[PDB]
Amino acid sequence: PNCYFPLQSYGFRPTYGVGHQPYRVVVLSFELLHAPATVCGPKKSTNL
Amino acid sequence: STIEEQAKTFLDKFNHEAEDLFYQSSLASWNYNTNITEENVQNMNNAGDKWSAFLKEQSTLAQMYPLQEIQNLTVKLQLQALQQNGSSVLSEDKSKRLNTILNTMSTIYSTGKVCNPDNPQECLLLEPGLNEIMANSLDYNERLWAWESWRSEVGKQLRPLYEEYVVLKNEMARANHYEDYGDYWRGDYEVNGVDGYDYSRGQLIEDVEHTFEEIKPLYEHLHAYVRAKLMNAYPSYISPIGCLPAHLLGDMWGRFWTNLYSLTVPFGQKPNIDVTDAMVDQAWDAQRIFKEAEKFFVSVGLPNMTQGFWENSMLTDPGNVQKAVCHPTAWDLGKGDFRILMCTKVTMDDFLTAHHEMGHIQYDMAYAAQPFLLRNGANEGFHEAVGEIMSLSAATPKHLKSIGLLSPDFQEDNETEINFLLKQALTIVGTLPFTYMLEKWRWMVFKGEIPKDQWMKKWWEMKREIVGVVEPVPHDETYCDPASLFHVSNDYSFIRYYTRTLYQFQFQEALCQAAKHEGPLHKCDISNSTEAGQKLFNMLRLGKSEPWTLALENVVGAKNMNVRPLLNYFEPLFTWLKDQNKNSFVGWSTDWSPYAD
Ligand SMILES: *[C@@H]1O[C@H](CO)[C@@H](O)[C@H](O)[C@H]1NC(C)=O
Ligand SMILES: *[C@@H]1O[C@H](CO)[C@@H](O)[C@H](O)[C@H]1NC(C)=O
Ligand SMILES: *[C@@H]1O[C@H](CO)[C@@H](O)[C@H](O)[C@H]1NC(C)=O
Ligand SMILES: *[C@@H]1O[C@H](CO)[C@@H](O)[C@H](O)[C@H]1NC(C)=O
Ligand SMILES: [Cl-]
Ligand SMILES: [Zn+2]
Repeated sequence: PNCYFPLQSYGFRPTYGVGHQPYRVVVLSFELLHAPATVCGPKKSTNL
Repeated sequence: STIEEQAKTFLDKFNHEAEDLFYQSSLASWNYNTNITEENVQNMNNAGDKWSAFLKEQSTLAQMYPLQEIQNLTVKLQLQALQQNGSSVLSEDKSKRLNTILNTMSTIYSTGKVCNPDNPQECLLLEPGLNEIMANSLDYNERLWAWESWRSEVGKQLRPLYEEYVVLKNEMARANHYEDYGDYWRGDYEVNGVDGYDYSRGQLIEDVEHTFEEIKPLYEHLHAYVRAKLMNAYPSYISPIGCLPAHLLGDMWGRFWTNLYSLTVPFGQKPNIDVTDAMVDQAWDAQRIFKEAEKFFVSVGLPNMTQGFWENSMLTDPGNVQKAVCHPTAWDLGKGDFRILMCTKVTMDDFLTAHHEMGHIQYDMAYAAQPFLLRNGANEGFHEAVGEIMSLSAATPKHLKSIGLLSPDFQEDNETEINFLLKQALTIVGTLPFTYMLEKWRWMVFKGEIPKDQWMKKWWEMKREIVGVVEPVPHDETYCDPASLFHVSNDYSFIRYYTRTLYQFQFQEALCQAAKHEGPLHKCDISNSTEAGQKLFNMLRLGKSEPWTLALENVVGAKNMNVRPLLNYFEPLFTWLKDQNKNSFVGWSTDWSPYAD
């Protein structure tokens, strides 16, 4: 009676409010630490 | 360790489960009411007993928490509202007897039929004919026949059923520590444990008696004027000092005097405000009406409606292929879903009704953040009052002129405003004595102050005393004429309308004072006033987690009902009516009756 299953459901339907709308979220995390950097953006130049 | 935290956890789980269950039930209701089929009815039954079983299970689970050991007021009110067990504490046999009585008498009211004495196979139901028979026809004999036939057909059947119902309700009240069922219904306005805001059960009776005493001069002046007009209309039926007949009041029971405006118009040559011509000329539709209401509501600062409401709600009659019941009703399905259902026509009355319905929506969305147990008004009387105040504000000719529905060349004068005040009084002033009378009679039969064998005699005696209505045909105790009304015949309270009449005009006075408007109150408008909007929201937000007196003070600064706004509103009509009534008798004589010659 005081012990419950700690999982709920996200009832989603296409007739819901914007505040309750199922937004899609992805978080991007970086690290500014002294280590060999393998990933960063490109750049290009002009002509010879 | 403590009990209040256990109750808090139980309420936390209850809110989460009940949200989904009530959403399912209300969505089923919305789909049934919009599309009338049989499988929709079946889904309604399934959801209905599912929700009722959840309610009874949760009550039988949470009854074991004693209310004496909780200090937080919100959870206290939650557990008090949940712990009311209703008919369950009574024996199961009597509970089934009570529900069978309710079903039988509801069916009697809904399917009651009366046949004319000349054609046995030609019979008329109350809804789609009896009302019209006496709300459109001016013949005395037809109205008398309809009234007598309806009462003789319903009251004779419903008398013993109502006696058993009242007895069962008295046992029900004594079961849960109330003296009478009238006390159970008065329990709506009770609050305890809040200093400076408490209210007792007899305080409501005392206050309503005082308010009626303060208001009765207006009713008696209007009664004298209407009696004089009916004298000019029907010269050989009523004494100029006697009471008005029951079947000459406009509707089934004399509840409203709206019908008699045509017969009692002071100046029938002045034009009446009707924007239906402007409705059809500008090719307005339902969507434009609701956009107009939306902009009127956004003008004071309230938010516009959600997209789901404009996407999924049915804003028009669904053709002829599918049938729907479209009485004006605002639905709170929960989970941030709001809906409206009403067959919209291009009329001014539908404009005001749409404004009322979206005022209902606004009130309902105001407390959407409150818990499941507390998502309701401070009491029952705030919803419809807030709905009606918006229609009252929109009915002002100034707003219609601003929104371009009336030409600016329209000349407002004393005569048109007097006619407007008189029709408003006929709609409003007429119903207050009848609601007070009916609810007081219900109180006094529930408390047992009246033996069975003189219910009707005392009913009619006090009616001819206060409400000034005398029966044209003498009746015995075999009748149950109170059960001829929808409210009496289906277990609803009726002081709600009097409380709403007080609340709506008190709110109008407060908001008009906040709106910095000069002149008569009927011309007052609240648009373009964000101060009025924020003042409205300051009471809109709470819901009922706090005492209704505090919510009332939040908008008006007063802790109790008062009658000053109504008399201040009708003072021009007061002086006009007292000027007219100088040559007519004021008051009514209880002895005279149409059947006594
Ligand atoms: C009402 O229900 C019937 C039965 O399924 C359906 O055919 C009809 O389209 C419905 N009406 C609507 C959705 O307006
Ligand atoms: C009552 O309970 C609510 C819900 O947890 C909480 O927010 C509020 O602070 C409590 N009030 C008191 C006075 O403990
Ligand atoms: C809703 O109201 C806001 C604020 O007044 C306004 O900016 C917005 O355009 C409105 N949306 C609609 C659809 O009317
Ligand atoms: C409300 O303000 C708007 C914006 O200036 C104006 O167009 C409208 O006429 C005003 N209405 C009233 C009733 O003051
Ligand atoms: Cl009646
Ligand atoms: Zn309403």
